[PDB]
Amino acid sequence: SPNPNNPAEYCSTIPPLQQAQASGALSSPPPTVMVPVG
Amino acid sequence: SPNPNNPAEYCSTIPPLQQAQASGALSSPPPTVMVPVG
Amino acid sequence: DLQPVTYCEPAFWCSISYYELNQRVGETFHASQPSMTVDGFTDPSNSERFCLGLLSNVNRNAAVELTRRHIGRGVRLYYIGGEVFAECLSDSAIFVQSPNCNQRYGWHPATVCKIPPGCNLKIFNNQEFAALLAQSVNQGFEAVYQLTRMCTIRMSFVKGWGAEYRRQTVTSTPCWIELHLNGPLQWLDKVLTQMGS
Amino acid sequence: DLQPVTYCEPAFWCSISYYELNQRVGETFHASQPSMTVDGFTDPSNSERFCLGLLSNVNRNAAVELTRRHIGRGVRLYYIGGEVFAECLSDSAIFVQSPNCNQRYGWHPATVCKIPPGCNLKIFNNQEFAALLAQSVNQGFEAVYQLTRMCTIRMSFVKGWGAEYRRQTVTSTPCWIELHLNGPLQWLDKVLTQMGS
Repeated sequence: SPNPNNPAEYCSTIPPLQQAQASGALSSPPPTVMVPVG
Repeated sequence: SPNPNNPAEYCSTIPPLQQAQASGALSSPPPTVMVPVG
Repeated sequence: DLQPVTYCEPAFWCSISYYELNQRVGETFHASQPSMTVDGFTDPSNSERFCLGLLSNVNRNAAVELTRRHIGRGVRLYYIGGEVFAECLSDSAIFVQSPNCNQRYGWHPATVCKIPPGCNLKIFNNQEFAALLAQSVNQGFEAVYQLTRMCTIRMSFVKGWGAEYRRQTVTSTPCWIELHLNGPLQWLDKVLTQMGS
Repeated sequence: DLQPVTYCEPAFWCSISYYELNQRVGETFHASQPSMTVDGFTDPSNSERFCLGLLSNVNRNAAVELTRRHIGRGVRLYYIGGEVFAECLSDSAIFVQSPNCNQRYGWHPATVCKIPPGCNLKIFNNQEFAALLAQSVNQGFEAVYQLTRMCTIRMSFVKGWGAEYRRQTVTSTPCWIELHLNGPLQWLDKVLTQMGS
Protein backbone atom coordinates (compact mmCIF):
# COMPACT_ATOMS: atom_id res chain seq x y z
CA SER A 1 0.00 0.00 0.00
CA PRO A 2 1.17 3.57 -0.85
CA ASN A 3 1.48 6.46 1.59
CA PRO A 4 -1.57 8.73 1.18
CA ASN A 5 0.82 11.64 1.68
CA ASN A 6 2.82 10.87 -1.47
CA PRO A 7 0.71 11.25 -4.59
CA ALA A 8 3.75 9.94 -6.44
CA GLU A 9 3.05 6.60 -4.85
CA TYR A 10 -0.50 6.52 -6.23
CA CYS A 11 -1.06 9.06 -9.00
CA SER A 12 -0.04 9.16 -12.61
CA THR A 13 1.03 11.43 -15.45
CA ILE A 14 -0.02 8.72 -17.93
CA PRO A 15 -3.12 9.85 -19.85
CA PRO A 16 -6.16 8.13 -18.23
CA LEU A 17 -7.24 6.84 -21.61
CA GLN A 18 -3.79 5.35 -22.29
CA GLN A 19 -4.12 3.60 -18.91
CA ALA A 20 -7.58 2.09 -19.39
CA GLN A 21 -6.12 0.43 -22.48
CA ALA A 22 -3.22 -1.49 -20.99
CA SER A 23 -5.65 -2.98 -18.48
CA GLY A 24 -8.44 -4.00 -20.82
CA ALA A 25 -11.12 -1.79 -19.29
CA LEU A 26 -12.73 -0.83 -22.59
CA SER A 27 -12.75 -4.28 -24.18
CA SER A 28 -14.13 -5.36 -20.79
CA PRO A 29 -17.89 -5.91 -20.79
CA PRO A 30 -19.82 -4.83 -17.66
CA PRO A 31 -19.29 -7.07 -14.58
CA THR A 32 -21.85 -9.28 -12.90
CA VAL A 33 -22.41 -10.56 -9.38
CA MET A 34 -24.67 -13.43 -8.31
CA VAL A 35 -26.98 -12.44 -5.54
CA PRO A 36 -29.11 -14.85 -3.49
CA VAL A 37 -32.71 -13.71 -3.92
CA GLY A 38 -33.51 -13.27 -0.24
CA SER B 1 -13.37 22.95 18.66
CA PRO B 2 -10.21 21.35 20.19
CA ASN B 3 -7.27 19.94 18.26
CA PRO B 4 -7.60 16.14 18.14
CA ASN B 5 -3.83 16.03 18.61
CA ASN B 6 -3.95 17.66 22.05
CA PRO B 7 -5.78 15.48 24.55
CA ALA B 8 -5.32 18.38 26.95
CA GLU B 9 -7.83 20.26 24.86
CA TYR B 10 -10.45 17.54 25.27
CA CYS B 11 -9.62 15.11 28.08
CA SER B 12 -9.83 15.39 31.82
CA THR B 13 -8.21 14.34 35.08
CA ILE B 14 -11.50 15.07 36.88
CA PRO B 15 -13.09 11.81 38.06
CA PRO B 16 -15.84 10.89 35.54
CA LEU B 17 -18.33 10.56 38.35
CA GLN B 18 -17.45 14.02 39.71
CA GLN B 19 -18.09 15.33 36.18
CA ALA B 20 -21.49 13.71 35.59
CA GLN B 21 -22.59 15.54 38.74
CA ALA B 22 -21.82 19.13 37.83
CA SER B 23 -23.80 18.62 34.62
CA GLY B 24 -26.89 16.96 36.04
CA ALA B 25 -26.54 13.69 34.14
CA LEU B 26 -27.67 11.48 37.02
CA SER B 27 -30.63 13.57 38.13
CA SER B 28 -31.44 13.66 34.41
CA PRO B 29 -34.19 11.25 33.39
CA PRO B 30 -33.79 9.47 30.01
CA PRO B 31 -34.33 11.70 26.93
CA THR B 32 -37.14 11.47 24.41
CA VAL B 33 -37.54 12.31 20.74
CA MET B 34 -40.80 12.67 18.81
CA VAL B 35 -40.81 10.63 15.67
CA PRO B 36 -43.39 10.89 12.88
CA VAL B 37 -44.90 7.43 12.51
CA GLY B 38 -44.14 6.97 8.83
CA ASP C 1 -31.41 -19.10 -5.84
CA LEU C 2 -28.40 -17.14 -7.12
CA GLN C 3 -29.57 -14.74 -9.83
CA PRO C 4 -26.91 -12.73 -11.72
CA VAL C 5 -26.95 -8.94 -11.43
CA THR C 6 -24.89 -7.12 -14.02
CA TYR C 7 -23.50 -3.60 -13.94
CA CYS C 8 -25.05 -1.35 -16.51
CA GLU C 9 -23.47 1.88 -17.67
CA PRO C 10 -25.93 4.76 -17.11
CA ALA C 11 -26.78 7.49 -19.63
CA PHE C 12 -25.50 10.15 -17.24
CA TRP C 13 -22.73 8.40 -15.28
CA CYS C 14 -22.55 10.91 -12.41
CA SER C 15 -23.92 14.16 -11.11
CA ILE C 16 -21.90 16.97 -9.62
CA SER C 17 -22.76 19.43 -6.91
CA TYR C 18 -20.65 22.48 -6.14
CA TYR C 19 -20.09 23.98 -2.70
CA GLU C 20 -18.43 26.97 -1.11
CA LEU C 21 -17.83 25.94 2.51
CA ASN C 22 -21.17 24.65 3.88
CA GLN C 23 -23.30 26.45 1.31
CA ARG C 24 -24.29 24.54 -1.79
CA VAL C 25 -23.79 26.70 -4.86
CA GLY C 26 -25.25 26.52 -8.35
CA GLU C 27 -27.40 23.73 -9.78
CA THR C 28 -26.58 20.06 -10.04
CA PHE C 29 -24.42 19.34 -13.06
CA HIS C 30 -25.03 15.98 -14.77
CA ALA C 31 -22.26 14.15 -16.58
CA SER C 32 -23.35 12.62 -19.86
CA GLN C 33 -19.99 12.44 -21.62
CA PRO C 34 -16.88 10.31 -21.14
CA SER C 35 -14.45 13.16 -20.57
CA MET C 36 -15.28 16.59 -19.15
CA THR C 37 -14.00 19.12 -16.70
CA VAL C 38 -15.19 21.17 -13.77
CA ASP C 39 -13.41 24.49 -13.98
CA GLY C 40 -13.93 28.01 -12.74
CA PHE C 41 -14.21 29.63 -16.13
CA THR C 42 -16.81 32.30 -16.64
CA ASP C 43 -18.23 30.51 -19.66
CA PRO C 44 -21.68 28.87 -19.76
CA SER C 45 -21.37 25.21 -18.75
CA ASN C 46 -22.42 22.44 -21.12
CA SER C 47 -22.57 18.68 -21.54
CA GLU C 48 -18.74 18.69 -21.53
CA ARG C 49 -17.74 21.41 -19.14
CA PHE C 50 -19.07 22.46 -15.75
CA CYS C 51 -17.85 26.04 -15.36
CA LEU C 52 -18.00 27.69 -11.98
CA GLY C 53 -16.85 31.21 -12.80
CA LEU C 54 -20.49 32.15 -13.35
CA LEU C 55 -21.82 30.76 -10.07
CA SER C 56 -22.95 33.37 -7.62
CA ASN C 57 -23.23 32.96 -3.87
CA VAL C 58 -24.65 36.00 -2.12
CA ASN C 59 -22.81 34.93 1.03
CA ARG C 60 -19.55 34.37 -0.78
CA ASN C 61 -16.76 35.92 1.25
CA ALA C 62 -13.29 37.12 0.25
CA ALA C 63 -11.65 33.76 0.96
CA VAL C 64 -14.05 31.86 -1.27
CA GLU C 65 -13.84 34.20 -4.22
CA LEU C 66 -10.03 34.47 -3.88
CA THR C 67 -9.72 30.68 -4.02
CA ARG C 68 -12.37 30.54 -6.78
CA ARG C 69 -9.82 32.38 -8.86
CA HIS C 70 -7.45 29.44 -8.65
CA ILE C 71 -9.68 26.66 -9.79
CA GLY C 72 -8.85 27.63 -13.36
CA ARG C 73 -8.80 24.66 -15.75
CA GLY C 74 -10.05 22.72 -12.74
CA VAL C 75 -10.13 18.95 -12.99
CA ARG C 76 -10.74 16.75 -16.00
CA LEU C 77 -12.97 13.80 -15.24
CA TYR C 78 -13.01 10.61 -17.27
CA TYR C 79 -15.37 7.65 -17.21
CA ILE C 80 -14.35 4.50 -19.07
CA GLY C 81 -15.11 0.83 -18.54
CA GLY C 82 -16.78 1.98 -15.35
CA GLU C 83 -13.37 3.35 -14.31
CA VAL C 84 -13.20 6.95 -13.15
CA PHE C 85 -10.15 9.18 -13.26
CA ALA C 86 -9.70 12.74 -12.15
CA GLU C 87 -6.96 14.76 -13.76
CA CYS C 88 -5.85 17.91 -12.05
CA LEU C 89 -5.54 20.33 -14.99
CA SER C 90 -5.51 23.23 -12.56
CA ASP C 91 -2.29 24.84 -11.40
CA SER C 92 -3.47 24.35 -7.85
CA ALA C 93 -3.61 20.81 -6.46
CA ILE C 94 -6.97 19.17 -5.88
CA PHE C 95 -7.90 16.85 -3.03
CA VAL C 96 -10.02 13.74 -3.18
CA GLN C 97 -12.03 11.78 -0.68
CA SER C 98 -12.86 8.55 -2.49
CA PRO C 99 -14.00 5.57 -0.33
CA ASN C 100 -12.99 3.27 -3.20
CA CYS C 101 -9.43 4.64 -3.19
CA ASN C 102 -9.16 4.42 0.59
CA GLN C 103 -10.38 0.77 0.24
CA ARG C 104 -7.45 -0.28 -1.90
CA TYR C 105 -4.17 1.43 -0.92
CA GLY C 106 -5.30 0.39 2.57
CA TRP C 107 -5.58 4.00 3.69
CA HIS C 108 -7.47 5.01 6.83
CA PRO C 109 -11.19 5.47 6.23
CA ALA C 110 -12.22 9.00 5.20
CA THR C 111 -8.77 10.01 4.06
CA VAL C 112 -8.31 12.75 1.51
CA CYS C 113 -5.42 12.55 -0.92
CA LYS C 114 -3.86 15.24 -3.06
CA ILE C 115 -3.90 15.07 -6.85
CA PRO C 116 -1.29 17.65 -7.78
CA PRO C 117 -1.23 19.44 -11.17
CA GLY C 118 -0.32 17.35 -14.22
CA CYS C 119 -1.41 14.23 -12.36
CA ASN C 120 -4.51 12.06 -12.43
CA LEU C 121 -5.96 9.35 -10.28
CA LYS C 122 -8.40 6.51 -10.81
CA ILE C 123 -10.89 7.66 -8.19
CA PHE C 124 -13.14 4.70 -8.94
CA ASN C 125 -12.27 1.14 -9.90
CA ASN C 126 -15.51 -0.47 -10.99
CA GLN C 127 -13.93 -3.94 -10.89
CA GLU C 128 -12.58 -3.56 -7.39
CA PHE C 129 -16.13 -2.36 -6.73
CA ALA C 130 -17.70 -5.49 -8.21
CA ALA C 131 -15.36 -7.61 -6.11
CA LEU C 132 -16.62 -5.95 -2.93
CA LEU C 133 -20.18 -5.98 -4.20
CA ALA C 134 -19.72 -9.68 -4.89
CA GLN C 135 -18.23 -10.40 -1.48
CA SER C 136 -20.75 -8.09 0.24
CA VAL C 137 -23.79 -9.77 -1.27
CA ASN C 138 -22.80 -12.78 0.86
CA GLN C 139 -23.04 -10.79 4.07
CA GLY C 140 -26.58 -9.59 3.70
CA PHE C 141 -28.26 -6.25 3.12
CA GLU C 142 -26.46 -3.93 5.53
CA ALA C 143 -23.08 -5.13 4.25
CA VAL C 144 -24.16 -4.13 0.76
CA TYR C 145 -26.05 -0.93 1.61
CA GLN C 146 -22.68 0.07 3.03
CA LEU C 147 -21.10 0.32 -0.43
CA THR C 148 -23.45 3.17 -1.30
CA ARG C 149 -20.96 5.40 0.52
CA MET C 150 -18.43 4.47 -2.14
CA CYS C 151 -20.51 5.94 -4.96
CA THR C 152 -20.04 9.40 -3.46
CA ILE C 153 -16.76 11.17 -3.94
CA ARG C 154 -15.84 14.62 -2.76
CA MET C 155 -13.14 16.92 -4.08
CA SER C 156 -11.92 20.41 -3.22
CA PHE C 157 -9.88 22.74 -5.40
CA VAL C 158 -6.70 24.43 -4.19
CA LYS C 159 -7.24 23.77 -0.47
CA GLY C 160 -7.51 20.33 1.12
CA TRP C 161 -9.06 18.95 4.32
CA GLY C 162 -8.95 15.94 6.60
CA ALA C 163 -7.03 14.78 9.65
CA GLU C 164 -3.47 16.17 9.87
CA TYR C 165 -5.37 19.14 8.47
CA ARG C 166 -6.22 22.61 9.48
CA ARG C 167 -9.65 22.23 7.88
CA GLN C 168 -11.10 19.10 9.41
CA THR C 169 -14.23 18.78 7.30
CA VAL C 170 -15.13 19.21 3.59
CA THR C 171 -17.62 21.73 4.81
CA SER C 172 -14.74 24.02 5.89
CA THR C 173 -13.15 24.10 2.45
CA PRO C 174 -13.47 27.16 0.10
CA CYS C 175 -14.45 25.32 -3.07
CA TRP C 176 -15.51 21.71 -3.37
CA ILE C 177 -17.75 19.30 -5.23
CA GLU C 178 -19.46 15.99 -4.72
CA LEU C 179 -20.07 13.47 -7.46
CA HIS C 180 -22.35 10.52 -7.47
CA LEU C 181 -21.45 7.50 -9.52
CA ASN C 182 -24.82 6.49 -10.91
CA GLY C 183 -23.41 3.42 -12.58
CA PRO C 184 -22.47 1.86 -9.19
CA LEU C 185 -25.57 3.17 -7.42
CA GLN C 186 -27.95 1.78 -9.98
CA TRP C 187 -26.04 -1.50 -9.85
CA LEU C 188 -26.19 -1.35 -6.05
CA ASP C 189 -29.92 -0.78 -6.20
CA LYS C 190 -30.61 -3.60 -8.60
CA VAL C 191 -28.63 -5.86 -6.29
CA LEU C 192 -30.58 -4.96 -3.15
CA THR C 193 -33.73 -5.41 -5.18
CA GLN C 194 -32.80 -8.97 -6.17
CA MET C 195 -31.97 -9.46 -2.47
CA GLY C 196 -35.23 -7.70 -1.69
CA SER C 197 -37.73 -9.75 -3.66
CA ASP D 1 -48.57 11.74 14.06
CA LEU D 2 -45.56 12.52 16.29
CA GLN D 3 -45.21 9.75 18.87
CA PRO D 4 -42.54 10.15 21.59
CA VAL D 5 -39.70 7.65 21.74
CA THR D 6 -37.72 7.66 24.96
CA TYR D 7 -34.24 6.36 25.65
CA CYS D 8 -34.20 3.42 27.98
CA GLU D 9 -31.12 2.32 29.87
CA PRO D 10 -30.38 -1.35 29.04
CA ALA D 11 -29.54 -4.08 31.56
CA PHE D 12 -26.16 -4.63 29.90
CA TRP D 13 -25.23 -1.19 28.52
CA CYS D 14 -22.53 -2.39 26.10
CA SER D 15 -20.66 -5.41 24.88
CA ILE D 16 -16.94 -5.61 24.29
CA SER D 17 -14.96 -7.57 21.75
CA TYR D 18 -11.20 -7.94 21.90
CA TYR D 19 -8.87 -8.12 18.91
CA GLU D 20 -5.22 -8.70 18.16
CA LEU D 21 -4.69 -7.16 14.72
CA ASN D 22 -7.37 -8.60 12.41
CA GLN D 23 -8.02 -11.67 14.54
CA ARG D 24 -10.84 -11.49 17.04
CA VAL D 25 -9.71 -12.91 20.36
CA GLY D 26 -11.66 -14.28 23.33
CA GLU D 27 -15.42 -14.18 23.82
CA THR D 28 -17.69 -11.17 23.86
CA PHE D 29 -17.63 -9.44 27.22
CA HIS D 30 -20.93 -7.86 28.32
CA ALA D 31 -21.02 -4.81 30.55
CA SER D 32 -23.66 -4.98 33.25
CA GLN D 33 -22.15 -2.58 35.78
CA PRO D 34 -21.66 1.19 35.86
CA SER D 35 -17.89 1.16 36.26
CA MET D 36 -15.52 -1.57 35.08
CA THR D 37 -12.22 -2.02 33.34
CA VAL D 38 -10.70 -3.92 30.47
CA ASP D 39 -7.19 -4.83 31.51
CA GLY D 40 -4.60 -7.40 30.59
CA PHE D 41 -4.45 -9.08 33.96
CA THR D 42 -4.23 -12.83 34.10
CA ASP D 43 -7.20 -13.05 36.42
CA PRO D 44 -10.59 -14.52 35.45
CA SER D 45 -12.84 -11.74 34.15
CA ASN D 46 -16.14 -10.96 35.83
CA SER D 47 -19.13 -8.62 35.76
CA GLU D 48 -16.73 -5.79 36.72
CA ARG D 49 -13.48 -6.58 35.00
CA PHE D 50 -12.68 -7.87 31.54
CA CYS D 51 -9.17 -9.31 31.88
CA LEU D 52 -7.18 -10.12 28.79
CA GLY D 53 -4.08 -11.70 30.27
CA LEU D 54 -5.79 -15.08 29.99
CA LEU D 55 -6.81 -14.75 26.34
CA SER D 56 -4.97 -17.04 24.00
CA ASN D 57 -4.49 -16.54 20.29
CA VAL D 58 -2.68 -19.40 18.59
CA ASN D 59 -1.53 -16.97 15.91
CA ARG D 60 -0.37 -14.39 18.41
CA ASN D 61 3.03 -13.13 17.35
CA ALA D 62 5.83 -11.48 19.34
CA ALA D 63 4.56 -7.96 18.68
CA VAL D 64 1.08 -8.73 19.99
CA GLU D 65 2.20 -10.46 23.15
CA LEU D 66 4.86 -7.79 23.82
CA THR D 67 2.21 -5.06 23.60
CA ARG D 68 -0.24 -7.25 25.56
CA ARG D 69 2.17 -6.82 28.42
CA HIS D 70 1.53 -3.09 28.48
CA ILE D 71 -2.20 -3.03 28.68
CA GLY D 72 -1.87 -3.47 32.44
CA ARG D 73 -4.64 -1.75 34.40
CA GLY D 74 -6.09 -1.03 30.97
CA VAL D 75 -8.99 1.39 30.75
CA ARG D 76 -11.76 2.05 33.23
CA LEU D 77 -15.14 2.44 31.58
CA TYR D 78 -18.04 4.30 33.16
CA TYR D 79 -21.68 4.52 32.16
CA ILE D 80 -23.85 7.15 33.84
CA GLY D 81 -26.90 9.09 32.71
CA GLY D 82 -26.27 7.46 29.35
CA GLU D 83 -22.87 9.19 29.39
CA VAL D 84 -19.81 7.06 28.74
CA PHE D 85 -16.29 7.83 29.88
CA ALA D 86 -13.10 5.92 29.33
CA GLU D 87 -10.30 6.42 31.81
CA CYS D 88 -6.85 5.34 30.81
CA LEU D 89 -5.62 3.63 34.00
CA SER D 90 -2.84 2.01 32.01
CA ASP D 91 0.66 3.45 31.91
CA SER D 92 0.47 3.32 28.13
CA ALA D 93 -1.88 5.72 26.36
CA ILE D 94 -5.05 4.40 24.75
CA PHE D 95 -6.62 5.58 21.51
CA VAL D 96 -10.28 6.06 20.75
CA GLN D 97 -12.34 6.17 17.62
CA SER D 98 -15.71 7.48 18.77
CA PRO D 99 -18.07 8.87 16.06
CA ASN D 100 -19.87 10.81 18.80
CA CYS D 101 -16.63 12.54 19.86
CA ASN D 102 -15.67 13.32 16.27
CA GLN D 103 -19.21 14.80 15.88
CA ARG D 104 -18.70 17.41 18.56
CA TYR D 105 -15.15 18.81 18.65
CA GLY D 106 -15.74 19.07 14.89
CA TRP D 107 -12.96 16.60 14.16
CA HIS D 108 -12.59 14.90 10.78
CA PRO D 109 -14.72 11.77 10.46
CA ALA D 110 -13.02 8.55 11.60
CA THR D 111 -10.41 10.30 13.69
CA VAL D 112 -8.75 8.52 16.57
CA CYS D 113 -7.71 10.51 19.62
CA LYS D 114 -5.30 9.63 22.38
CA ILE D 115 -6.41 9.27 25.99
CA PRO D 116 -3.11 9.38 27.85
CA PRO D 117 -2.61 7.84 31.32
CA GLY D 118 -4.37 9.55 34.24
CA CYS D 119 -6.88 11.04 31.81
CA ASN D 120 -10.44 10.18 30.84
CA LEU D 121 -12.80 11.15 28.10
CA LYS D 122 -16.55 11.17 27.66
CA ILE D 123 -16.59 8.87 24.64
CA PHE D 124 -20.37 9.09 24.44
CA ASN D 125 -22.70 11.98 25.18
CA ASN D 126 -26.19 10.53 25.21
CA GLN D 127 -27.75 14.01 25.12
CA GLU D 128 -25.73 15.17 22.14
CA PHE D 129 -26.89 11.82 20.74
CA ALA D 130 -30.56 12.56 21.40
CA ALA D 131 -30.13 15.94 19.74
CA LEU D 132 -28.88 14.28 16.55
CA LEU D 133 -31.44 11.52 16.87
CA ALA D 134 -34.07 14.24 17.22
CA GLN D 135 -32.80 16.21 14.24
CA SER D 136 -32.23 13.01 12.21
CA VAL D 137 -35.75 11.71 12.70
CA ASN D 138 -36.82 14.68 10.55
CA GLN D 139 -34.68 13.56 7.64
CA GLY D 140 -36.10 10.10 7.23
CA PHE D 141 -34.83 6.57 7.75
CA GLU D 142 -31.37 6.65 6.16
CA ALA D 143 -30.48 9.79 8.11
CA VAL D 144 -31.30 7.93 11.30
CA TYR D 145 -29.90 4.51 10.38
CA GLN D 146 -26.69 6.50 9.99
CA LEU D 147 -26.41 7.09 13.74
CA THR D 148 -25.98 3.37 14.31
CA ARG D 149 -22.32 3.94 13.45
CA MET D 150 -22.10 6.12 16.55
CA CYS D 151 -23.04 3.28 18.89
CA THR D 152 -19.81 1.50 17.97
CA ILE D 153 -16.58 2.70 19.47
CA ARG D 154 -13.15 1.22 18.97
CA MET D 155 -10.10 1.54 21.20
CA SER D 156 -6.55 0.22 21.08
CA PHE D 157 -4.10 -0.07 23.97
CA VAL D 158 -0.57 1.30 23.80
CA LYS D 159 -0.44 1.77 20.02
CA GLY D 160 -2.75 4.04 18.02
CA TRP D 161 -3.91 4.18 14.40
CA GLY D 162 -5.50 6.53 11.89
CA ALA D 163 -4.38 9.06 9.32
CA GLU D 164 -1.07 10.79 10.18
CA TYR D 165 -0.42 7.26 11.37
CA ARG D 166 1.88 4.45 10.60
CA ARG D 167 -0.96 1.98 11.22
CA GLN D 168 -3.79 3.16 9.01
CA THR D 169 -6.51 0.81 10.21
CA VAL D 170 -7.70 -0.56 13.58
CA THR D 171 -7.08 -3.93 12.08
CA SER D 172 -3.31 -3.20 12.03
CA THR D 173 -3.14 -2.48 15.76
CA PRO D 174 -1.67 -5.02 18.28
CA CYS D 175 -4.46 -4.88 20.87
CA TRP D 176 -7.85 -3.31 20.46
CA ILE D 177 -11.51 -3.58 21.40
CA GLU D 178 -14.90 -2.59 20.09
CA LEU D 179 -17.83 -1.68 22.27
CA HIS D 180 -21.44 -1.42 21.37
CA LEU D 181 -23.63 1.02 23.21
CA ASN D 182 -26.83 -0.97 23.57
CA GLY D 183 -28.65 1.93 25.18
CA PRO D 184 -28.35 4.05 21.98
CA LEU D 185 -28.86 1.09 19.64
CA GLN D 186 -32.04 -0.04 21.33
CA TRP D 187 -33.23 3.56 21.32
CA LEU D 188 -32.25 3.79 17.65
CA ASP D 189 -34.19 0.64 16.91
CA LYS D 190 -37.31 1.72 18.71
CA VAL D 191 -37.16 4.96 16.74
CA LEU D 192 -36.91 3.28 13.33
CA THR D 193 -39.72 1.02 14.42
CA GLN D 194 -42.03 3.95 15.19
CA MET D 195 -40.93 5.32 11.81
CA GLY D 196 -41.47 1.84 10.42
CA SER D 197 -45.05 1.12 11.45
